[PDB]
Amino acid sequence: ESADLRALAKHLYDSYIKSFPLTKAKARAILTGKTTDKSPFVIYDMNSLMMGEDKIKFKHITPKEVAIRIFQGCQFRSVEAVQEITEYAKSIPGFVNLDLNDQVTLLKYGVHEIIYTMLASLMNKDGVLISEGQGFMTREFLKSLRKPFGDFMEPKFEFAVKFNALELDDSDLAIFIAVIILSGDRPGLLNVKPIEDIQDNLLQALELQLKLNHPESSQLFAKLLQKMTDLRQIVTEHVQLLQVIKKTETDMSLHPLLQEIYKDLY
Amino acid sequence: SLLKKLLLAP
Ligand SMILES: Cc1ccc(Oc2ccc3nc(COc4cccc(C(=O)O)c4)n(C)c3c2)c(C)n1
Repeated sequence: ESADLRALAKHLYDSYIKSFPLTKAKARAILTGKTTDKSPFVIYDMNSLMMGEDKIKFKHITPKEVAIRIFQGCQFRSVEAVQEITEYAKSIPGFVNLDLNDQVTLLKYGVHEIIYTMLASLMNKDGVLISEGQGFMTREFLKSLRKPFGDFMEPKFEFAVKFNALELDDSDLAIFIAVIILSGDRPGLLNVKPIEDIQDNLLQALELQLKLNHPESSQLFAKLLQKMTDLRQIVTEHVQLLQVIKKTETDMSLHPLLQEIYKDLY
Repeated sequence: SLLKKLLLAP
């Protein structure tokens, strides 16, 4: 029933709002200045990065050169994101009933693809929102960081620019994310069929969502399926830069949650 | 695993 597919779409959106503090809607309102809220502090060089030490708050408490501090910062944000996404995954009907090791597998291989999907919502061509909109770091400043770190985020800005041109909203994104998490082809899944059945229904929900929400863009569904494939490539490039960094540099500390996810991740 | 613990916590 199409009605049930709209009800599912709405359930996912409502769960998505619950799970993720900064939505695309709110992020766009910030990036365009439509909001009543105080403007993000702009980090555009080393000096402004230093000044931002006070203004910007991080949820984690932390009583190294700049490039490293920024990289570690992205680490900790990623750790936050994994927990938010885990909470969202658990709201997808059927997910918590799957074999628990399969849940772990879906998350392990899914989370980075979701991170970069959602990161796009915080990006425009000029930079990215950080710490729930409290700060804005320019694409140029990140690009200006010494190698390998100057190339760390550029692949993602390039993805976001093209992805954002599709003009998805939070309602589209909730279903798009759900489909990705419920990928039956992740390495090492034990019980594939129940995941495939769940994803098949989510895909129907996505197709109907896009037909209704983007009436004039027939091609959007086929393009989003390609973006899913693309996202895997973005994650591959990221993992390989991660190995380069993990060697090109004298060792920094990697968060154990990320260490666990990285293992066997390509 | 850490991911398993996150999945199990209400
Ligand atoms: C005062 C101050 C301000 C910022 C800052 O560094 C930071 C901290 C958190 C940040 N979050 C992002 C979002 O981008 C991300 C997020 C997650 C993963 C990736 C990814 O590419 O994997 C990129 N950027 C870019 C940050 C940079 C420090 C250390 N001090």
